[PDB]
Amino acid sequence: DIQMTQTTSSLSASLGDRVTISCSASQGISNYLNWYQQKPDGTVKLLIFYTSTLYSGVPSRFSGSGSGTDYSLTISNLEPEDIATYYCQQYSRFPYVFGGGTKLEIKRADAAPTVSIFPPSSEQLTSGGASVVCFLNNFYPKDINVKWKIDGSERQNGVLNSWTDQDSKDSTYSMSSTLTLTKDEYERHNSYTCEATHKTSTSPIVKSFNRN
Amino acid sequence: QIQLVQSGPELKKPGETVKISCKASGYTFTNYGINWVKQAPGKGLKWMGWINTITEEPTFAEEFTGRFAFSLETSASTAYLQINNLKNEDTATYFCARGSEFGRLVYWGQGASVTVSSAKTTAPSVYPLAPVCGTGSSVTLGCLVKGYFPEPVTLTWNSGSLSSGVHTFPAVLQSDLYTLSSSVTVTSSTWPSQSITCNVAHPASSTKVDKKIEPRG
Repeated sequence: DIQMTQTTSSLSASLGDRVTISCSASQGISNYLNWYQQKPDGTVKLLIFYTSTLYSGVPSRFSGSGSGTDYSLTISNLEPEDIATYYCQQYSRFPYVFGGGTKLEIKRADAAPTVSIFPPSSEQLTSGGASVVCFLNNFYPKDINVKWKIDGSERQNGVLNSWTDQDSKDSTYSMSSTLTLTKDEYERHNSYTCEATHKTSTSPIVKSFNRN
Repeated sequence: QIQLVQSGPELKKPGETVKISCKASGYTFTNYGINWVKQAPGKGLKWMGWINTITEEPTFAEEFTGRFAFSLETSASTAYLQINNLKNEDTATYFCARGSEFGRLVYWGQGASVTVSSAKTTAPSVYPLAPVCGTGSSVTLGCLVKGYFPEPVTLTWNSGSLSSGVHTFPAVLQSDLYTLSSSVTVTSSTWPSQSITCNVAHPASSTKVDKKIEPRG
């Protein structure tokens, strides 16, 4: 069967600009390729079918081109409701194959993350739990690393990370890093720090506390 | 009026059987075939196959032969997806889409979430996150939602009256249970002046937990 590969899984561009999404096939598919859009909420709708032809209801800003093994989806001017993941689908031969998918994201100025550390809740400790939560909100670009130091020693095990999608308003990102461990493991030390390494700073941002 | 309505979410144990329906309406059911698309959480779309609504003949892809089966009941205009001997890899959202000319998938369903896990239904433990005892123009609060099953859960701040400056992070799996957290950033003059309450509702266990964030001391 044919392998459909979209060389770029992620793509950044400013609003109002022209964007293009490439879709390569392992073999020639004779312009038998369609494009789909999956909004962040999950809903999937058809945009372009048979390489160039637009579907009914699709804005005229969308267009498709390409032939042989290389095809492309092009938006004349990027709109806020166009921020989604786009999949290409061939139908020249069965079985039908979708592409890897390309997520569209908005470009903005770099922003330093606001780091906030939170010691285990008093209510959680009464149940034997002790999760140390560290918030890293509103930053750009997406790439960022977190390091957990406990009494000066780096903790790599037991770290739970979660990243949000690009913020709808200011186009920033946020991460939640939780150090999940029991009350016994928590009371074995006292110095819990949360280091944040980002593009915007040469020196990492540190947030810590003590059990004092 | 053309739409495809699937069944609700499913919770199955490894080895069990699941059946997903796909109600068709607004058009003559025997005029177009029905496709099935799989999407693992955090992954792309995978075309499973399609079934002819006249001959009742399925056409599977490479990695969907043996435990998968397409069926339909024309008298009710509904296509069925069935997966036997469920495995952990089957945990995904399954879409159904009406086939058309030019090999396009049109009028997609809302998708049916299938979760293969041995975990039982568990109510979330909601904990308030107050900052350390100490400065600054703004202050960030938090709310921890730990160990629940299954999805989804809804988290609001002050019953919705506090919407701006809120970051609710996607649920992350840990030992077959979900864990979620949320942060809210407000001015330093409004807290602890006003009350900031965390509202967490888990419909799977009929749980509605309110949790005020109290200062440490």
